[PDB]
Amino acid sequence: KDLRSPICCILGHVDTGKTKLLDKIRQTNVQGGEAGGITQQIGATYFPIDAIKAKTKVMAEYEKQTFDVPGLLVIDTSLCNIAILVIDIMHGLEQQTIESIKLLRDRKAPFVVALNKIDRLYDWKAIPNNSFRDSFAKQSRAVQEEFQSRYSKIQLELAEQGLNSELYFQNKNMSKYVSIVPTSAVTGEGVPDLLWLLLELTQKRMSKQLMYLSHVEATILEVKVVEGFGTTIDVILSNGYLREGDRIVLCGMNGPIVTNIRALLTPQPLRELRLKSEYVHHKEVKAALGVKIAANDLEKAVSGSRLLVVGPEDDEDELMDDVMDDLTGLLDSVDTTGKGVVVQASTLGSLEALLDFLKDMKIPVMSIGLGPVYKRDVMKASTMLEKAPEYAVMLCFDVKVDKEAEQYAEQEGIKIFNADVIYHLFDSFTAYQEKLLEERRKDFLDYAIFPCVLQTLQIINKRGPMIIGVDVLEGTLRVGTPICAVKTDPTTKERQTLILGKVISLEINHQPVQEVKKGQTAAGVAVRLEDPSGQQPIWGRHVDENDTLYSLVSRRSIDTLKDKAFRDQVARSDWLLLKKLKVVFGIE
Repeated sequence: KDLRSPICCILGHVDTGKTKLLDKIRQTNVQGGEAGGITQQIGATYFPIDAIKAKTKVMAEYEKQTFDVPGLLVIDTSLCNIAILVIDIMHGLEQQTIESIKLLRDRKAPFVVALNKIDRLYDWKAIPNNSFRDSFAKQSRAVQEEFQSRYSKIQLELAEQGLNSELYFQNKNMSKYVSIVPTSAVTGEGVPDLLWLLLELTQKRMSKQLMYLSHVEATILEVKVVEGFGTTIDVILSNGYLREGDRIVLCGMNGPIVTNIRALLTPQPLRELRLKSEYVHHKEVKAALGVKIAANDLEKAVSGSRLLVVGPEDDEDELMDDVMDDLTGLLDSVDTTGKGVVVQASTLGSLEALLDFLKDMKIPVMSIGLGPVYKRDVMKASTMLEKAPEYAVMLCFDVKVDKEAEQYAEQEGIKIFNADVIYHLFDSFTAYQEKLLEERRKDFLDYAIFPCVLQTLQIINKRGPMIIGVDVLEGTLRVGTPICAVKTDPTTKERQTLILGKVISLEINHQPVQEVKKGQTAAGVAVRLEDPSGQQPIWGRHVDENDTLYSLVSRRSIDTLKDKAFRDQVARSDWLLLKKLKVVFGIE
């Protein structure tokens, strides 16, 4: 079959040696020879299949060699056919590695582990650019022992993340279990193994996805101003052809963009000057490669967008909506019932990450946007100055705030969070959010109410103190929880809350307990109530066995649960139950 080059994406923190590794992978030098024609493309490194043959020849000692693809495309960092996750063998799994994993697990992206820094093993004797198994067999038992120890431990850490993993040459299910390749960015050892392994995971196992199509599949990786071309887009082309003159369609920061390709540019191999970039122009390019596109009207292009070519039979305005679906999807996250915070980002990826980060922090999003922040955008935020000032906030990632807009912001006191790095923004905002919750909380007697719904099985003591036997229908019942009924006053047709009091104590089979959840018991729970402020409703007269009871929850009580010390212990079911109780209590 006719296949294009597999696209590989490499992830890791700088500290793992990730960038050193990539640079080692690129170099021309190998054992007795040179790897020829490795080219820097736009936002990617291209390895022609012959360069790959040269870099993996040493692998002929351990494996059958086949070459069914034209080459291999690597992106530094699902458009990726395969991801390479670099882990430091001397550190093991760290927090960021855990995050990259969940990310890959969520997106169903296949990946391999590069177990980097084996040169740091004590007494390691390097053979430059060798295969792993060859150098390894030449090492002392001490070196071998240290490797086994640190490797076996990382294997267990990966198992903790729900990943079954194995050294690649011992992997009995390469399509399921994660293959581990030991490497060294310093010596080049294991690089032949990694490249070999990437072919073995793509050529046949993913050939269907590598089948060269005529239909254009392209993705904008970066939006960049270039001397002489104005604003260009760096794209990865994964299927089809791009040609000068092609009418392209992409997502912009103010709706779809239609234009025509003016130039198709790749780096000039040998530049006369170090600060004057220039490019080879091409009439056409074939998947798969990284290529820069020049064209009018790209000034508002957004990184992360798909790029489509309007064909003969294709409708233009139809394809314009198609490319807006990715953002449209992200719009589904915004608050429909009123408003929350304003979010602005540089790319579709960074926006999705911010939304997701705000989602699990349970912070509502009023509005979303891409690119530079203007007066208009901060003016959207000013509509929260009256309602909830806690959300008179903008969360910006990697975007310029206009001078006018910045000046308006402190004129009206709107908080602007902005960062070039995702984590600093994430942390600095979580920092500010953690200040606000400490300030506000000291206003009511009980901080954080957990949600529950209760069915009264029997009244145990009518009053002084009211003690009720119940069945926990939903959620979790706790000591300190204020319990109530909700009943409609016939005279006014108004729904009223009838507070019975706060749980002093809980007993199951006459043995005390600190909390009871749905399913814990089937014997009933005796609930001892402390009187409330003002008159306790009278059993029979005001409240009886046919009334469903609820944790009394409030806007305030809900915000409190969004503190770090509660957020982790609130099951998903309890958040869902809280949403229902809002309707019971009339909380917007």
